[PDB]
Formats: sequence, structure tokens, C-alpha cells
Amino acid sequence: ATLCLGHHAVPNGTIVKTITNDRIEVTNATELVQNSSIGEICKGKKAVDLGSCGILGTIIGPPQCDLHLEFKADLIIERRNSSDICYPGRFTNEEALRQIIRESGGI
Amino acid sequence: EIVMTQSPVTLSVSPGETATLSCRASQSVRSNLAWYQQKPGQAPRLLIYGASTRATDIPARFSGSGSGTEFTLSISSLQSDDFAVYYCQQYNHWLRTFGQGTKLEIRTVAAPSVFIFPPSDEQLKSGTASVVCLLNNFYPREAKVQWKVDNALQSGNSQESVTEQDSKDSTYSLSSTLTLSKADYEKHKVYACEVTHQGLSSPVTKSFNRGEC
Amino acid sequence: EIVMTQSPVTLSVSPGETATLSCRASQSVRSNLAWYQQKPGQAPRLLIYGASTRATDIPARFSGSGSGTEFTLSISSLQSDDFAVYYCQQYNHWLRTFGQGTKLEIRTVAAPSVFIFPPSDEQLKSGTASVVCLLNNFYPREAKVQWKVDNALQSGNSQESVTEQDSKDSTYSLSSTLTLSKADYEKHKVYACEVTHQGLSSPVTKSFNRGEC
Amino acid sequence: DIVMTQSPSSLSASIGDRVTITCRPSQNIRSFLNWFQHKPGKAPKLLIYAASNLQSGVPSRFSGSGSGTEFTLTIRSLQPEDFATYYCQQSYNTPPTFGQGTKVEIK
Amino acid sequence: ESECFTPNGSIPNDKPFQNVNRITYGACPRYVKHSTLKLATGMRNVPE
Amino acid sequence: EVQLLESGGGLVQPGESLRVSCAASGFTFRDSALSWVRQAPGKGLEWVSAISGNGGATYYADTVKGRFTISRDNSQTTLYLQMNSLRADDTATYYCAKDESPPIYNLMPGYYSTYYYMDVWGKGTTVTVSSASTKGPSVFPLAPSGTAALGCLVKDYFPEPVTVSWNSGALTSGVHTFPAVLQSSGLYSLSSVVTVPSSSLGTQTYICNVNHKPSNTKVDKRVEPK
Amino acid sequence: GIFGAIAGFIENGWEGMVDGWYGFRHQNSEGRGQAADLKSTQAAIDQINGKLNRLIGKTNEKFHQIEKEFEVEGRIQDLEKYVEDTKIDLWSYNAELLVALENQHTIDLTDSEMNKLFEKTKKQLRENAEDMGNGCFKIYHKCDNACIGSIRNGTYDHNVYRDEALNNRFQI
Amino acid sequence: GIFGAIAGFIENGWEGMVDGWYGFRHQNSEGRGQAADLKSTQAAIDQINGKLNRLIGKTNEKFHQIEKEFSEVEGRIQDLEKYVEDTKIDLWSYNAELLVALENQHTIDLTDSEMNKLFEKTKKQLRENAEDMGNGCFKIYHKCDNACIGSIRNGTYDHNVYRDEALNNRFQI
Amino acid sequence: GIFGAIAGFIENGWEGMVDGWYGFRHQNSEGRGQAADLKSTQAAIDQINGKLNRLIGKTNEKFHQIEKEFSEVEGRIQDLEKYVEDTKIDLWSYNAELLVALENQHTIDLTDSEMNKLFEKTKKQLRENAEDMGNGCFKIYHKCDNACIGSIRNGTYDHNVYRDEALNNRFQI
Repeated sequence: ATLCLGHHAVPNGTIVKTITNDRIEVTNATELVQNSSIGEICKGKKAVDLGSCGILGTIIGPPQCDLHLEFKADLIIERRNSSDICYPGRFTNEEALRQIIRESGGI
Repeated sequence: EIVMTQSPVTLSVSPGETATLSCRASQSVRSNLAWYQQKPGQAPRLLIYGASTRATDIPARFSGSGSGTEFTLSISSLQSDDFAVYYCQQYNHWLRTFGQGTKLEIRTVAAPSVFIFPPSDEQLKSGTASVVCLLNNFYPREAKVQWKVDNALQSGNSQESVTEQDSKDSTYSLSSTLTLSKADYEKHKVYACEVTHQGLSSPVTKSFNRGEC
Repeated sequence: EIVMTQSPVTLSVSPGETATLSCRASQSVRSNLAWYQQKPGQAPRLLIYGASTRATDIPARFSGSGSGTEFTLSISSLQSDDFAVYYCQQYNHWLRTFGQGTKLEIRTVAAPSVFIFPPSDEQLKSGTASVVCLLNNFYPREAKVQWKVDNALQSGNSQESVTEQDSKDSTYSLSSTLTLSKADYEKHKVYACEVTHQGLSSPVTKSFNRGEC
Repeated sequence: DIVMTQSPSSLSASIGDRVTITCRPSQNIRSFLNWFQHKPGKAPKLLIYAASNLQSGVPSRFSGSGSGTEFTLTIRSLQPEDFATYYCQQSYNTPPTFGQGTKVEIK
Repeated sequence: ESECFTPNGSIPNDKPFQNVNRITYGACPRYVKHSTLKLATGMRNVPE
Repeated sequence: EVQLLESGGGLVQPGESLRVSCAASGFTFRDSALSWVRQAPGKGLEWVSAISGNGGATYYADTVKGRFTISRDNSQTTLYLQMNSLRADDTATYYCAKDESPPIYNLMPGYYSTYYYMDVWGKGTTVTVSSASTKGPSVFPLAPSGTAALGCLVKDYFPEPVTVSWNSGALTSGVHTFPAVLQSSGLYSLSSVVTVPSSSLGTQTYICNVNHKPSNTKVDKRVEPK
Repeated sequence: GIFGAIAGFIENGWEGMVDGWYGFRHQNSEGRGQAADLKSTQAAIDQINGKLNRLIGKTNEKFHQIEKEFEVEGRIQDLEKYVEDTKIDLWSYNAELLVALENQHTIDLTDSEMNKLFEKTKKQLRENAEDMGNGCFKIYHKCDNACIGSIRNGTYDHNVYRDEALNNRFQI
Repeated sequence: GIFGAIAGFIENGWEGMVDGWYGFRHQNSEGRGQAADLKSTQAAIDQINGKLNRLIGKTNEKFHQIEKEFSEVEGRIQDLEKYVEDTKIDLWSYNAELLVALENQHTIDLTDSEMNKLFEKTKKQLRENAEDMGNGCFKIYHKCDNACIGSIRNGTYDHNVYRDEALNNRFQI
Repeated sequence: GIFGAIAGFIENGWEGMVDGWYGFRHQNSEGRGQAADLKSTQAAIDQINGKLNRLIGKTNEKFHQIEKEFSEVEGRIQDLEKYVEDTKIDLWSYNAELLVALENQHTIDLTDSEMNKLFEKTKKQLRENAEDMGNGCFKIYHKCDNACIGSIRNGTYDHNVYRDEALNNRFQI
């Protein structure tokens, strides 16, 4: 009779790195680096989406920031096309000013 | 098993200016990366290996850089003889892969001169008709040809090819062939090639009437 | 092979207040730790697993925390039905171990009402005499009973048990039985139960004289 | 948020007897511990401050001792007027918190 | 609105490392530069 | 529905064997692990053993390391536990418990993930190990002598449990039936009491109804003021 | 692997083995069969889960730290940036080495379990079989399904077959 | 261990062996005996001492550093001093944890390896005169008195001397 | 090594083998010869090159940093800048020390492993036609000319061809 010893294999292997080899295929692997967020600061949190509102604009009130003049927030979300100003100008120490506001709690 | 993508497919750079190339690579690769300069009708020639270390006795204007995924190749002082195609390889996966290739160009916009040729009587006796449209000495390379037979746009029955950039005047030329059966060719009268190109303020049509000259 | 010690053995918390429990564990344990709510006369029910991850469809008032050695379990909003006993298990030593258990209480101090019962004539004919002392509907649970026979303190010949906290009035009751042989019972006259409890300004004695009523 | 565990919750003792009440905070509080006395219908009275200092008007039969995580109020010879509920109170961090109290009854 | 917070948003903390943001608050995976790190959880795969 | 049912158990002499079944019904496909956990009334929980896939466990506590053996019959979907060389302290309510692990562990679905937490518990089967010998109770009155207390003492029975009701279950308010205590003879004794209006003694009959199913004994005892 | 079984003298894995990581395939008078070995499978899985237990679900709490995004300030900001950059490079190194080391070890321990099963089986068969060099044994006697089963479950009695086996092995 | 000898095909250790880490137990015509193997014992001990030499008695001198406890709130600079020290301690705590886990895994594997080497060496010595019973024991197919057993333990066993006797015993009916 | 071949049951290396890392030496009727084994040689070399690829030519770019030498006493901030750099260097010096010690232990073990694999593979090839003499040498119990030896080295040796001759030689008196 014949008796053979063996091990399993899979059709869909995964490439991993080892000490001696940059690319070796194993039957299964798991990812150790979290690379994504769901985009929200957590449910159970009090959050405000400024949206069109620039953040610094909350201080001085363009029409955009009308909703958010006296906002109360645990998590504050800035957005990309947001404009801090209605009449063209810029804040002195602008980046420094926002960092104050972000951690304010609201105003 | 590890694809290489170069960007763009072809670039136009004036002689003297610096031409930066791209060699984006899926998965990490740093130790081994080689650039090549394959001139038309010749074998590839090694320029840079590893990432930045250039080959022996090659000009210092060829610069190399990159890490892991994004890789670049910049040619400092460009010469008219650098009209070659450039490639990039990688390690390792025990299986080296090459890049797609980046064509390098070296002039003033020039409209094509356009010529149309009826099939020869000799060809027609063999049962087929090739109508040829020539777009001569134009720049830049982008050009469009449309064929019409009795004002009906032809689709699927033409083929075209384009020359390498001409060393003598930095232009391109393009030949398009419309192929019909003899029977079809003799059924229609007006054969026209319509050419669109940046150097032409309006598309240009060259045509002939079968059986007239 | 890895002991678990919960603290304290029993705690009294008013309904609504937060009740924090302890689960001190010898040797490190973090990955696996499960809390349970075993109501009297029922099987244990899973509340939290791992350390903080609560079981499916259990109230959010059950909170879990801890690391390595010290572990806690806090019940935010307490309800009258939470009078269960709580336990904690651990990994691994290939041998999971459970905790000792923490009894949770849910009222105004109430002195026991105390009753003493002589043995029945029926029991005496079988050769034994049980004298029973009942401490009814008291709070808190801590109470002491002493038995005296002709003013001599009895030791070693009584047993007692205490009910679960009563759902209807949040009280406890306690039964103590003094067991004598028939011959001994008939040799003495005064049988007394003395009860000490926080609700009583002085200990209370209930007694009877054998052969009088 | 510091939990004060006082014991016993209640005790009875004869006139002239020595009475001892213990307090165990949930963390070390050094000497920042006070003892209050509350007689029926009167204002709660600070008896001992900073673990051992007798307040004005308090009889010297009252003494406080201990530090860290275990404190003791002793009443050395109980008098009828000492009927009251006694509380420990930590002053170590905010909010100040009190023991659940010890009712002293006279036999 | 349906433990670890980053300015990009909250992230799961089952993994030991993260590539989302060096700024974090709470029980968070540690920030690293790698975009991926695969831990083998099975033997070498040898097909044919 | 993932409930399992424990069958078997009972009274056994020390040194004998007894196996307890656990009908695993419901969501459990029985490629997941199962465990046994025993608890004696008056003591806390204690993990006994575990099973995995086929013969991967082999996981027994040090108390029963050389006595208990765990079987699994996936064809009939029943978990077993052969308890041999039973001693006195083995008297407990043996619970059959489901076993769940974090999804990161348990690589192969069948084998054992060395980190399990029990989620779905069973009804439990009580196993008593003594040299006892079943015995029905004697029932004695605790006679009342605005509110009065009266009761019944249920004495000298074995094993647990007994049930007590009053007036065939028509009297509920104010009834307290206490946990039994174990006497030095090895027999149990318990009391059941009720508080009633003093004014009802003379008009109203109070009878305690005691049932000890292990000895199929049934006693009604009228409790009269004396 | 360092033991030379997996991707070694065992030419390839079995995709058709989905009930275990290691196992037996046989051919005898009654046919051809396959059966997983649970003990070696579980031994490998337990070791890998031990690694996972060290890495998964054990993060550490940090609260108030330093700022890590910034106006130009010079010296102090250079220091805050350098501290964070230093820390990240050192953790990035730790993570890289950890994975490379654990993976090398995982591949070696799984190869080891395969080798142990082979060695254990070889010793069981004593003089009744020969190693064909590819993870297969030629068994020099009639071995029906129950016989094969006895080998797999460690109850094979070699003395029972030894005479038959020796006569078959040592002849002309 | 990765070699499968200790806690493997060798069922358990011997508490009665107190003169060495590895050794031989025999049964023959003259009785039953036990004897330690010094070379394999010393080989294991030397490797472990090599690890100890890297770890024990090699600390590094530090003198003036930064302050690490503070009596007053200061904000920014104190945040930085605290963060630097906390960062350093976590990185050293990691190094220490991994070092011990790695060295211990290796120590358990090297000691298992030495046991396996001794077994393999003994097996080759016996040639065709013995068979492996699968539990770390050899059945020796010839009369082997105390001096014979001793010759095996000290590497002077001549298999050719017994081969004829052994083969006849092994290969029969 | 942990496998016990190199500096183990193989007494010493061969300086006269300069065309490979592992190989065969034989003695037969036609003489004595030596030949390298290329596959095991390349297997060892590939693993070592894999280590080198991780370490060689992969440095990381740093540009503007902090100052690390100072011409004047400043106190607090300078103490912090110095401490940060000193902390960083000690942690990298540790990483470098451990890396080399670990890789070297592994390199010595993998090269020992390749030697062991070649020996085990050869042993299985010979089946019942040879015996292990315990020093890395096989006594082959049949006439084996140069082509026969060659067939063993290149994996085409058919043991059945010689088995009868070999068994008669092994099992006699």
C-alpha cells in the first residue's frame, strides 16, 4: 500500500515579506495597517459640518457662516472649497488662528 | 506579476529643455530599476541602474531618481538625437517586468500637404482597389483622416501608419489606405480624404472622380 | 491555575446610581474577559466579552473596562431587576477560570419582626426537637442570631439561612433552627432567640417556656 | 469621583464608651480629609479638619487620625449629645465627596 | 451618526498600526509610514 | 434560536460514573466549540472542559484532569461528558455552554481557537454525589401564637429540591420559602412562612402543601393556632 | 522552510484538503482516500493564534501630547517636528522587522509541523515500510482501510505485519 | 520545540537526572541504569550563557539629563520634556518585551535541538543493530552488557562486532 | 547550527571545494572524486542575497533637522536638543546591534539547514542500498562506477537496479 503525507494549498494565495525573501506566497494573511476612516468623528459626539463656511469666518460672520456664529461642537469639520471671507482679505497669523478655533469647543 | 506604467505615452520637449519622465510601479521596488534608450532600428542601451546610478560612459545629462513606487527620469540638456523610446524595468518577483515606453519628441506647427492616389489599373485587374491618402511633413503628430465615398463616411476599411519624426525637419508624415473590392470601387464616383490638423484652420479635402483626369 | 478574585463579595447600591465592580486577576490577562449576569434560578447571561465589547442586544448601561490585572464593571442606570450575581472569566492557560461572584443589592433600614416556634409534638415523638427563630422582612442583610437555653449560649447546634432580597419590598428574612435531642429538649425550660440588627436600638429576645402557653 | 467608604453604617454604644468610625477612600488622599457631625435639625458641623485638627467648640473627647487610605474618627467617652450622623469628606480633588454616613445611637 | 479619533474621522483600532494620520486621540493604532503590512496567518502556498 | 438542552444527571454514589448529554440545537452548525461549566448551589461558577472540531480537546480542568472525559457526536448533534470516579465535591449544576471566539482567531473553521467566551448558556442539569439514600420529608407546623406569622418546617429529606405552596397556591402574599440547609446527618431542612392578619386566625384555614418529587412524597399540613 | 518538507521533498500542497492543514492520502486494495490530521493542524493553528494574541487588540492609550502640525517659528518647532519624525521612523522600523521575523518563523513552524508528522509516521511503521522520498511511504503489506486508519490514529501494531513486510522487502 | 523531541516524541523529562540536562537510560541483562551526556549538556549551557553575557552586567552610563518630574504647570516646554521621556520609555519597554519573547522562543528551540542531535547521533552509531521505537528509545537487537552500553555513550561502539547477531534477531519470523 | 550538520556530524569543511558551497566526495573502483551541488549552493546564496537586499542600498533621505553641536552654553532648550539626539542614536545603535546578531544566527542556521537537507535527500535516494556512517558519509553496498555516482548526484539513481546486490552485501555474516 502507499501512504502519503501532505498539506493543503489554495488557488488564491497572498504575497508576504520575510527576513530572507521580499515576495513569498502564503495561504492566508491579514493586514496590520489601518488605512481608512469612515469620515465621521463618532455617533455619541456633537459634531458640526461647516460646509461652505470657512472656519475663521465663524468669528466675523460672512453670509456663509450665518448658521455657525455661536456653534457648540465636540467635533468640527472643515471642508475644501470653503471661504473664510466675503470681501477679499486675509487674516494675519491665519493658520495659528484656526488651530485655536478647532480646539475651542465652539464659540 | 508586477506591472510597470510609464507616463505619458509620448511627450514633446524643445531641444535644450529638461524632459522629466515617469515610471509608476505597483508594489514596492527600490533596489533594482534600470532605464534604457532604445533608438529606432537599434537595440536598447542601458542608461541608469538601481535608481540613480548611471551606466558607464553615458552623458551626465541623464538623471535618475525615485523610491518604492514613483520613479522619474530627467534629461537635462536635450539633443536632437534623443528621439528614442525609454523604458524602465524592476526587481524582482523572480520575474522582471518592463515598462510600456515613453516616446520623446524634439518645431513650428506645420500643416500637412495632402495628396490622394487612385488605385492603379494594374491593381484593379487583380480584383482589389487601394485608395491612398498621404499627409506629408506635418507637426505636431496628431492628425485625423476621414474617408468618404460618394459623401458616405467609410468605417472599418482603412488602415494608416505614421513615420517616425523626420530627422531632417522634425516633421511627421502619415499614409492612409482605403481598401475596396474592384466591384465596389467601380460602383462609386467620388473618393475623398478629409484631413484635420492643428496647422489647418479648416479641415482639408482632397478628392478625385473615378474615371476622370 | 490562574485565580480570579472579585471585590467586594456583595455591594448595596441605590437604584439609579452607578455600581462599579472589581475583577482582580493574578497574572496578565487582556485578550479574553467575559462578564455575566446570573439571576437567581436562571442560567448565566453574557454581558461583555474581551474586556469592553458588550454582547449582542444588551443594554448600554453595562460598561466594561480593565487591562492585564485590574478589571472593572460599571452598571450605569441601575434597575430593580439587576439583583443578579456577576462573574468574570479569563484566558487562558488552556484552562479558563471563573470569578468568585459579586452580589448586587437594590431601601430604608427595617428592623426584623422576630418569631420563635417550639418543636411540634409530632417532631418530639420522632426523637428530635427543632426550635425555629424567624427574622422577618429586615434591611440591611446583616443580622445576628444567638440561641440561649436556660440562659446558656448554644454553640454548634444551629443552622441558618437567608432569603434572596425580596422583589416586593427589598427586604431579607432569615430562619435559624436550633436542633436538640428530645431528651435534651425536655431537660430545659427557657428557649430564647436573641437578635441583633442595625434597625434595633437594642438586641431583641423572643423566648418561650417549654410546657407553657 | 473619589468614593468614600465609611464603616460601620450604624453603631450603638453606651455612655462613657469609646467609639471608632473608619473611612477608606477609593484612592490615596494624603491628609485631605474632613469629618462632619450632623445632629437632628441642626446645621452640619465640621468637627475635624485635615484629618486631625479639632474645630472650635468641639470637645477634646473627639479625635481624628490616619492618612492616605484609612482614617479614623474616635469619640473617647460617648455622651448623649453625641447622638448624630457622622460623615467623612475628601477635599483632595473636585468634586468634594462624602462618606455615606455613620449613625451613632446611644445605649 | 450611526475609541480612536483622527482629524480624518474615527478609525477602527483592531489593527496595531495605521496610516491615516499622525494626529490621534484615544486607544489608537500606532502611526507608521507603510501603506500596508501583511502578516502571514497560514503556511507557504505551494500549488500545482 | 441557539438553545441547547442538558439531559441526564441525578444522584450517584461516590466513585461511580455518569455521563451528561447536551442536545446542541439551533444556529450552531457544530463546527464551533462547546464547553461544560459546573456550579454547586452555594458556590460560584467553574469552567470544567471544552471540545473542538473532532479530537482537538483534550481540554480539562485540573480538578477533573484524570476523571472527566468529553465526547462529541456531530452526527446526532449532541455533546457528552463522562464523569468517572466522582467524588463528593463533584455535586454541582453542570451547565453546557456555547463557545465563541473573535473572528481574527479560529483560522481553520473546525479546530480550536485558544480564546473562547461563552455566549449562550443552557438550562443545566443538577448532579448530586453522596452516599445518601432518597428520603421524603417530615412536615411540622410553625404555629402562630395585627399581623401574625405561621409556617411549616420541612425536615429530614434528601435530595433537593422540595416545593412548598400555601392553600394549594391560593395564598401568595407574604410567603417566604427559605433556602434549605444541610444537616450533619446529610439530610436537608427548610422552612416556609407566611404573615397574615391576626384576625384571620379562627376563620381562615392555612395549609402548607409540600412536594418532594424525588421520593414522590406529598404532604398537606394544616397549621393551627395552639 | 528550514526543515525541507513544505516546498521541499513534498512537491506541492493539496487544494482538495479543506478539513485540515496536514493529512494523509493512501492507496490500497480498497481504493484511494484522503484524511486530515487534526493534532498537527491544531498545533500549527495554536502557535499562529499565539502570535495574533500578542499583536491584535492590545493598543495603548495616549491622551494629551505635543502639536504635530503648524506658522514658521524656528527652533522649538524644529525640535517638536524632529521628535515626532524620530518616533515614527523607530516605530516604522519595529513594525517592518516584526512582520518579517514573524513571517519567517510562521513559515518555519508550519514546515516543522509537517516534518514532525512525517517523522512520527515513519517511526510507527518500523520495518514495515520505506520512505519513497516524496513524503510517501511504500507499505510492504496488505493494508485495508482499517489498517490505514490505525496508522492515522496511532494504534497500528507493526508486529502484526512484520513477517509479511520483511518477506516482501527483502527478496529478489 | 520545532524539532519535536522535547515535549514531543520524548514523552517527559527525568526528575531523577540531576547531573546533566540530557542523558541515557538503559535496560540490559545486568540491570537498569542512567547516565548524563556531558557534551550535549555543555553545548546547551554554553549557548544560554552566551545570551546571558549579552544581557547581564553591560549597562550604560548616563549623567546629566532632563528633568522628569515637575512641581508647577508650565505648558509647552514641559509638554515636550514629558513627551520625550514617555516616548523613550515606551520604545525601551517594547525592546525589552520583544527581546525576552524572542530569546525564550530560541532557548526552547535550541535545547530541543540539542536533544534531537544526541538522538540522531546515537541512531547513526547503532547502524543496523537497533530500531527506533518512536519514543526516544532504541531496541538494541543484541546482548549489550554495561561496557557495551558504556561504549555507545562514549562513542567507541563498534557496530560490526554485533552486526551478525543483530541482523539475525531483526530479520526472522 | 541547530541542525547539527555543519560543525556537527560533518567534522570539517573542504578548502579544496571552490566551485560550490556544498558537494559530494566519493570513492569507488575508478578512483576518488569531488563535485559541487549547485541547487543547494544557490538556495543558500539566494537567501543570503535576500537579506542583503533588505539592508544594502536602501537609505532614507533627511534634510533640515536640528542642530547637534553648540558653541555656547544655553541650558534648558540645548539640554533637550542634545537629549533627543542622544536618545535617537542609542535606539538606532541598539537596532543595528540586534539586527546583525539575529541575522548572523539565522545565516549560520540556514546554511546548516541546507547541508542537512542535501544529506537527507541523498539518504532517501539510496533507500536500502546504503548505510549512514555517521560522519556525513554513506557506505554504498554495491559496485558504483563514475556514472552511477553521477546518477546519484543528479537525481537519476534507480535504487531498484542495485537493490538485490546491495541487500546481499548488507545482510550476511
